[PDB]
Amino acid sequence: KPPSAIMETALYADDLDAAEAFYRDVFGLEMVLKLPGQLVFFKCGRQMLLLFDPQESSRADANNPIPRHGAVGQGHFCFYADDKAEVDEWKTRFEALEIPVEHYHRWPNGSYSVYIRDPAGNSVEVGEGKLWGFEAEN
Amino acid sequence: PPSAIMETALYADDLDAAEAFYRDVFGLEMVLKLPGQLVFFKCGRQMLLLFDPQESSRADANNPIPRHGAVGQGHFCFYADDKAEVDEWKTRFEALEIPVEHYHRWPNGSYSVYIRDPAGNSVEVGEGKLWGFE
Ligand SMILES: [Co+2]
Repeated sequence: KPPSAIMETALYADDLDAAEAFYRDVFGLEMVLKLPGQLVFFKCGRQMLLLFDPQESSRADANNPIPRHGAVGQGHFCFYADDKAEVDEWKTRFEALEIPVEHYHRWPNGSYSVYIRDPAGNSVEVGEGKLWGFEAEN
Repeated sequence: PPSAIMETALYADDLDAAEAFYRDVFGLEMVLKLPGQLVFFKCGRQMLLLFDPQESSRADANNPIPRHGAVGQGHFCFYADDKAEVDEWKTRFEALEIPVEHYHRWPNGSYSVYIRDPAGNSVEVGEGKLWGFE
């Protein structure tokens, strides 16, 4: 029996406030945990989007047994969309916010994706489940 | 808001060692593979994307897809029904002689296990009780 799902996705942002506002507003994500200058954790359906300041998640506290991590550079992750329409709605919401649409892509099977950057430069995508054969929610 | 997260990306220099790991240790189904470039696995309704950071960053060719690539140790977590499932994987890591970096009991009585994939990424397996997911 392999794992049934991915519960947490980690991204790193040196400016946590700019990242906290980006996801809170652009995507309306619920914020669950927040420790100033350290991290901001959002919930998305049954998954968690974890944003860490790479410098702190990297720091070794003697009483914190939690394994350390931290990456440098531009990350990537994709939000799920139910169809081209949801993808289109998101693309429009980005235009309405002055957020550049780095890319809009139609895949061989005819599915779509939209691409943007969060304040840290991470590649944030929105794609319909069709990209990987995930039947619509139902 | 988006109803879910579909893709999670990790980086690794040695893709074959990374593929072996996620395929044999976790039994994830491979969906896409481009030699020396990337390997994508399916996990439930999600996708774990493995990239060679150098190959994702490199200036195009005419790859319209945005560039990315991070160097360092990343992190992500697999979902587990309860403690029994967290424990099964813990036992499985030991059977595979993979060192268990950390076994943790959270304040609400939730459990997680931590190990490292070949690239150094912090790979976790925690129960949904952790964030209140029924
Ligand atoms: Co993509």
